[PDB]
Amino acid sequence: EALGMVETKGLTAAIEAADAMVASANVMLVGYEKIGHGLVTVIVRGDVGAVKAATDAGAAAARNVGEVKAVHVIPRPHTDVEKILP
Amino acid sequence: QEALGMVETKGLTAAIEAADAMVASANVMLVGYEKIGHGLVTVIVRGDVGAVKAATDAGAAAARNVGEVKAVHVIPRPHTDVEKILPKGIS
Amino acid sequence: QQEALGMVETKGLTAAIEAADAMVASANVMLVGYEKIGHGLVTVIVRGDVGAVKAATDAGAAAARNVGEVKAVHVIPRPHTDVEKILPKGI
Amino acid sequence: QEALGMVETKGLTAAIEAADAMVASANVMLVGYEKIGHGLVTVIVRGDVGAVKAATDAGAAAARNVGEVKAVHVIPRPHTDVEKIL
Amino acid sequence: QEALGMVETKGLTAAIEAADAMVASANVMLVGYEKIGHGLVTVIVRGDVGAVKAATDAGAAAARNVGEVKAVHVIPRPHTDVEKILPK
Amino acid sequence: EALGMVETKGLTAAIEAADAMVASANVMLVGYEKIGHGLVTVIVRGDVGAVKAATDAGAAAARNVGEVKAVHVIPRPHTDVEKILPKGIS
Ligand SMILES: [K+]
Repeated sequence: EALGMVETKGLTAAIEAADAMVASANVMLVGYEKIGHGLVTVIVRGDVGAVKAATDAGAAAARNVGEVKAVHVIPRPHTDVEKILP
Repeated sequence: QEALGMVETKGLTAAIEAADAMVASANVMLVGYEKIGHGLVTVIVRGDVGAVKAATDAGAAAARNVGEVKAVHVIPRPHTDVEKILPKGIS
Repeated sequence: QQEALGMVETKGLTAAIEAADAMVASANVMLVGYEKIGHGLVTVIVRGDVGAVKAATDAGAAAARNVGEVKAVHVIPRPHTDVEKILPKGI
Repeated sequence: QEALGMVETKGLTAAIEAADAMVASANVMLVGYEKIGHGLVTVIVRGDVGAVKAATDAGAAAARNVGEVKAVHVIPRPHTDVEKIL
Repeated sequence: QEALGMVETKGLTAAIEAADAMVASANVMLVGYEKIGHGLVTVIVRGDVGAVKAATDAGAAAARNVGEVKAVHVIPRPHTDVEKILPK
Repeated sequence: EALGMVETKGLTAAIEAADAMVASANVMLVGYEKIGHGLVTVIVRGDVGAVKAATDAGAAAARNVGEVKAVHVIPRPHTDVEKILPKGIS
């Protein structure tokens, strides 16, 4: 499964990002992470294509509410990565 | 399936003012506050969409007289469960 | 005889402690507690009759300003039941 | 009852130096440290008004050679609600 | 000889990309991530010095295409207790 | 026992300081403390001579990785080191 991230400045934009992403059935919300400086990351998993479309939609929705700081898809995460994940 | 309303401010004082106006202005329940650093605080309420829209408008308007409002937003119908789309530890 | 919440928000803890002590000096106001949101921002919260809370928060802000930086000062008149209900969990 | 003294520094290293200088005289009690972010750390002591005045003078004097002093303050007669934030 | 490798970013997405690139590019183990606030995130790996050097270079390069890298560093370490210096 | 401190902007510089500190002298790592603004304080303990040598080395090493904000040695803490240290570091 692929990993998708949308990172915003502001939690309100992050929640909007999350809601837009989980709107399609084959995308799973992994969780939120806060790292300070107002930066909040929403993490999802699913088929690569679904995650690409999802993160694009999440960034698109979020940018109307607040600031998008990063948008990224990892099609094939290496397995150790699952330890830093929520 | 209940709507979510959010007001995000710089500073806690403006957030508490938002919260007070939000729950005073409509039939909404205060979900909680979240702090995300850089002095930013998000106030979250839930209820029927009409109440949440009215509450959030009220919250944003009141807060601006107290501090800086950074974001204002309503999600009328969350796709996932309301407890699912929210960050842990808020309620 | 309607209750109010009064807030003084400072950058720096010493100024907040000074605000709290100055506010509770009048036998008419109760200290609810302090809240931290990071970035050096500290909010001191009191409750009591509205008039008392206005005078208290004025006095608290004035005292705090001689010690450090005040970022916000605000009074919220509140409903009879559940006056502290809008407050963040942990104060 | 007892006086309250505070030395607030930018940096933990300076607060610890402040703390060590304050507890050097025997009738001064270290209440503790508080962190509020932005690098700000407050050292809080208690004792007789005079001991606390001399203690906070000394703590600030020591701290300022290590980092920046942001606040130095004595409350000779704290109202007894204040013991809640401490 | 054992070594600790670190990539420190402003932003989490860049850190996750660094972590993934590091364990993909060399024979290193992900120890974990640390947050210190202010948006600063440190990803830490472990392995032999050569591998860690390759991993952190690759991790830093990948992270820079996603967000901001603040520091990249390799610490060669003693035989025993290599992780002892790490935060809890 | 003496206390040594190196305070940096960034965790990477702090961990580098910690490594140089323990490698350069007979000092024990007490822990790390984060105080906001990206600031991290690394604290060690040992005899004054070791702590002095360690903190100098730690500061020098950290400066190659990031910015050092404070470097300080307390040869003789008045109260035992456990009393002046913040709760949660050790
Ligand atoms: K699009």
